[PDB]
Amino acid sequence: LRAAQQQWGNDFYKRDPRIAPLRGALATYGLTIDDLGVASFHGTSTKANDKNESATINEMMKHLGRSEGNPVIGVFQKFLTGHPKGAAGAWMMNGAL
Amino acid sequence: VTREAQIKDWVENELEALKLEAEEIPSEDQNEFLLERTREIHNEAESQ
Amino acid sequence: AMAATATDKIGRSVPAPGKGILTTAREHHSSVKYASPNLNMKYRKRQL
Amino acid sequence: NKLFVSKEHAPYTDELEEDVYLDPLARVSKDKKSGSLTFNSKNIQSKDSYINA
Repeated sequence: LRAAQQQWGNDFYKRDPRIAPLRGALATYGLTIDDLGVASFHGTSTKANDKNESATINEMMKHLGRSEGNPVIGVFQKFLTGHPKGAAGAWMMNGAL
Repeated sequence: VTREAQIKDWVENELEALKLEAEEIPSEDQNEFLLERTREIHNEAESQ
Repeated sequence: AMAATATDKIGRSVPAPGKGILTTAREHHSSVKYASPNLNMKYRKRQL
Repeated sequence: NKLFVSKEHAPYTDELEEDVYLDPLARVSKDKKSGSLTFNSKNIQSKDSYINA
């Protein structure tokens, strides 16, 4: 049974080209790409990164068919703390919770 | 090989479930809807 | 619900970021005219 | 002394760079002109290979 679950409940988008990994990541709770509320940016504050990090977030919402006029909300944790070269994604996953 | 029997007859129960669905809901814009669902069944059969 | 690291290719030039993660959205929109049943839960629940 | 031949340009070109990234059935192919293995815009999210896989 716990194998029939992951066929139809958890890993039902693994063997499917037309369900992006991030779309099916949410589609397993009845969420849609539109319910991706926030995007805690790396936001390192370098001139190349924020230009690029913001760029790439756009297409993966542009491609997944996010509703026009429903943007994700940029949270830039690093303004307070700085860049803990390695600890970063664990401060911003820490805050994201 | 026992489960393969469960999976074999499963699609013959699924592809027939398209015929009660696929020639009544859409128009003759069909071989694009069929090739959409008959592939998905074939793929839902493989990963099964 | 998802975590995935991504890179272009061989370790080539460190200090510049790139497309890498965009691949977490790789999906195929070649034929979207028909509905994909697997995205519904009322359909995945029946199979289970 | 040519075992290691460093790539110079990726299999995709910048205009196809993100088009490859999540059309997930994008297969590289041979280029009759260059002879190398590069991505064509003719088979990126081409709906013939995009579902039958």
